[PDB]
Amino acid sequence: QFEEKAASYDKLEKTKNRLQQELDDLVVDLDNQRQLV
Amino acid sequence: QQFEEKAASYDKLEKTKNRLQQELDDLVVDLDNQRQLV
Amino acid sequence: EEKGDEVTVELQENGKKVTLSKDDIQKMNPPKFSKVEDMAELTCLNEA
Repeated sequence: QFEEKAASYDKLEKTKNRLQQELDDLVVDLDNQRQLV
Repeated sequence: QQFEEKAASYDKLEKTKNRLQQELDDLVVDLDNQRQLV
Repeated sequence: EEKGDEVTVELQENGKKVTLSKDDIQKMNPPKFSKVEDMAELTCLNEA
């Protein structure tokens, strides 16, 4: 109950880190789109 | 006390937003499949 | 305005301020798609 707040936060930062990972790999994919153009 | 369980309901709404985030993950893996097509 | 969990937004028709939480909002798509045939290609899939 109160203990699951910590796990909920930790998974929230894990999702955020995967969010910046998604952003940077998407920018890399945009560069790949430019080179394939 | 129990109001933090409503904060947990807010966290579960943000977890549905997280589910939208894995929808964006499906988006980016679809673009990965597209670059494999390239 | 970026602050807290909410954003004061601007109405594109009125230019007036409205405050709404960042976690209760839905976005759109670029104009490169219009008049789709199936909603599968809705890459930013949301009900709106």
